[PDB]
Amino acid sequence: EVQLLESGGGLVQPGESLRVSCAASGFTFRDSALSWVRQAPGKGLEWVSAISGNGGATYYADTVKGRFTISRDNSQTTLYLQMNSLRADDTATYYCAKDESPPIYNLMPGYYSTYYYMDVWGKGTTVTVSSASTKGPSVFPLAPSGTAALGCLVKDYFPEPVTVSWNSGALTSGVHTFPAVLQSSGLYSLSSVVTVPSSSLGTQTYICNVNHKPSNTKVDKRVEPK
Amino acid sequence: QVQLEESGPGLVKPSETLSLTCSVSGVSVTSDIYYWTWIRQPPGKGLEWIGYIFYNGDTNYNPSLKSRVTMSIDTSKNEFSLRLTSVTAADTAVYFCARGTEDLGYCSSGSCPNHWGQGTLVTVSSASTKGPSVFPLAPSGGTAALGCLVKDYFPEPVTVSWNSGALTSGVHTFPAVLQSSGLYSLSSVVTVPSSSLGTQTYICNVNHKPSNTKVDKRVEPK
Amino acid sequence: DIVMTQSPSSLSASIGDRVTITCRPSQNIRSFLNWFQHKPGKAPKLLIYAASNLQSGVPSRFSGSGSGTEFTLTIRSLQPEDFATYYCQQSYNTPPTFGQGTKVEIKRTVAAPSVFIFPPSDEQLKSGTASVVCLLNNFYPREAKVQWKVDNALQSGNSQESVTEQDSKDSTYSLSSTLTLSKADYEKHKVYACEVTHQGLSSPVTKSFNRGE
Amino acid sequence: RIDFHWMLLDPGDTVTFTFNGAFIAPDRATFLRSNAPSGIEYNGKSLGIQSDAQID
Repeated sequence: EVQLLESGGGLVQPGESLRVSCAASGFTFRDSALSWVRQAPGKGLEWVSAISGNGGATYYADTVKGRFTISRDNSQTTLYLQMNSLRADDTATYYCAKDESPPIYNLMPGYYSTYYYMDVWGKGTTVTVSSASTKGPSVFPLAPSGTAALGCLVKDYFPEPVTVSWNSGALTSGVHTFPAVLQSSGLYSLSSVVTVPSSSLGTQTYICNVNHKPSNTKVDKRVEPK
Repeated sequence: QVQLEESGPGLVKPSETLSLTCSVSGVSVTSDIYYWTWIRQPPGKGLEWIGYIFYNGDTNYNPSLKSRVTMSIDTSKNEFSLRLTSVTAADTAVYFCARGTEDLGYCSSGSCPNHWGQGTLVTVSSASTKGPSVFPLAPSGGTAALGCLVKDYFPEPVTVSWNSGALTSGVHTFPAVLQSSGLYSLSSVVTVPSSSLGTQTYICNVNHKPSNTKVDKRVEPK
Repeated sequence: DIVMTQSPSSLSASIGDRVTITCRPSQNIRSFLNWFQHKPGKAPKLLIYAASNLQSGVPSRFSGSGSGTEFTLTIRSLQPEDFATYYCQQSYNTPPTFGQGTKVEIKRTVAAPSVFIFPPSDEQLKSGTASVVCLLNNFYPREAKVQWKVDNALQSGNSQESVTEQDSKDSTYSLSSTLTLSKADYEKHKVYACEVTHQGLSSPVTKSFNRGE
Repeated sequence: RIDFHWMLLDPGDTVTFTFNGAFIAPDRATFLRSNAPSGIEYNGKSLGIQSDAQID
C-alpha cells in the first residue's frame, strides 16, 4: 500500500492563495521524490512541480514559475503546495503523484534524480478559481410527450458537481446524466434523462433527485407527461 | 472471362474446421499467371484479406490467420479451396473467393484480386440447423401487394423467387431479423395489378440450403 | 499491417453531384492503391487500379487520383446506380489491406410510402403464433415510424422492423414491420392496425383489417 | 567409413545418381522452413547458438 491522500482545495477568488496537502502514507519512506500534477476537466494532464529530499526542488513549471511553491514536512509525512496569485486557468484537479527513477540514477538516496516517472497516483483534490459565488440549481422537467424519454434539466448552479438520481436510485436502467456545460453567466447546466416504456406513463411516477452539496441544496422534481 | 461460385457448409461449430470451395468456370486453375484468393468480411466489419495461392505452389496468408489457414487448388475439378482450423465467432463472415493476374509492374505479387465471387456466409455457432416455415401474405386504387413470410430458420440465408425466377420486377426481399428466440425471419413481397388477382398465378419459392428445404406457397384472397 | 484510413465513413449526395472519397495509408505506398465498389448482393468490383486506371465497364464519371499518402476517388455526377460501399486497397506489401469503406447514399425528392397490411395466414395459426405484417413500399427519406394498434391499444415490444438498402434505380427504401402474437392473444382482440408516420405523409396513414372478415 | 556429400538443388532441377556400388542413398529430401510459402510449415529465420547452459 503506497496510497496518498490529497486534502484541501475548494473555491477561491482569483488572486488569492491556497495550499493543498498530500498525506504520504505507506511504502514511501519519504526519502524519494514527490510531484504535483493538475488537470482541468476538459483538458489533459500537466506536470506542475516536484520535491526532493530537503530543499533540492525548486522544480516548478513555467506556468507557475513565480506563483506556486512546494513544501515538504517529513516529520509529519505530508507534502504541500502553496498556490499563490491564483488565476482563472488554475482551476484543475490537482493530483499528488509518487515519483520513481531507474536504480542506476539517484546516487545519494535523498537528493533528486533528474529522471522520474510517476507510478502511484492519488485521489486528487479539485480546486476551482472564479469570482463565482456558490449557487444552487433550478430543476425543470423534460416532459415525455413503445419507448418514451423524459428527464430533468438542472440549471444555473455553481460550482460543480451535482448528483442526479431517479426514483431515489430505484431507476437505473436507461438513465443518462450528461456532463454539465458552463454558460456565459459562469453557471453550469446539465441534463439527466431516462428512457422508459411508453405504457408506464400513467401508472408509474418518475422523480429526479438532485443534490448540490456545495450549496446544501436538495430538490426532488416529479416529471409528468403534459 | 471467368466465373467464380463459392460453396461450403454455412454453419460450423466452434473449435471445428471451416472448409470452403470455389468452383471456377471460364479459365483453368492450372494457368501460370493467375492466383486465387480468399477475402472475408464479418457482419458490419471491414474486409479482411486471407491469402493467395498460385498453381506453382507459392502461397501467402495473412499473419493474423497464417497459423490456422491453408489453401489448395484442385486441378481435376477446376476448383480451389480454403481450410481454416479451430474457428470461433470471430470467423463468422462472408467469405469471397477471387482471381487475380500476376502484374509486378503495378501490383505486389498476388495482391490485386480483380474478379470476385459474390461471397458465402459462414456462421460459427453451436446451435442446430432449422428450416423455415413459409406463410403467405394475401392481398387485401389499382395496385395490390402480396408476398410470403419465411419464419424461424437458422442460420442465414434463405433465397426467395416468385414463380421460379419468372416474376422479378417489383420484388423486395427484406433483410432477416433475429428474433428473441435466436431464429431468423424475413418477408419477400411483390407488387402486381389488382386486376390480376382473380386470374393469374403467384408462387413464392423459399429455399434454405443448410436445412435442405424447398417450400412453395401459392397466394390468394383470404 | 499498413492501415488504410478512408474518409468520410458515409456520405449522402444528390443525383448529378460531384462526390469525393479520400484514402490515407499509414505509410507511403506510391501508386500501389486500388478502389473497389460493392453494391448490395453483388460481387465487389475493382473500379480503379494503380490509383488512376479505370477498369472495363466502369463509366468515365469515376476517376482516381493521388499517390504517396493521399488518394482520391471522385464520382463526378452521381447516379442512382452508384449507391454502394467503396473501399480503397493497398497492394504495396503483404498482406493487402482495405479501408474501412465509404457508404454512398443518394439524396432524392421525398417519396411517401405505400402501405399494406397482411393478416396472419390460417396455416400459421395452427402453429400457435400469429404474425401480422405491415409493408411500407418505396419511400424516401429512411425514417418512417410504424406504430401497431390492436383495438386501439398501442403495442410495444412485440414487433420487429426490417429495411431494404436503397434501391439502385429509384433510390427509395422499403420497410416491413412484423407484429407477433400468440394465437391465443390474437383471437382475444379484433382490430389490427398499422400506423405510419413519415415526412412524405402530411398526417399519419393507417391501414387496418378486421380479424375474421 | 561413410562420407556424406550434400548439395542444394534449385527448383525444377534434377539430381542424377549413377553408381555401381559403395553408395549410400538419400530416402528423403530436406527443405528449410524459412523458404516455405507461409503455408504453415513456415517458421522463419532461426539463430543457432552453442551453449553449455540449461534452458529457461
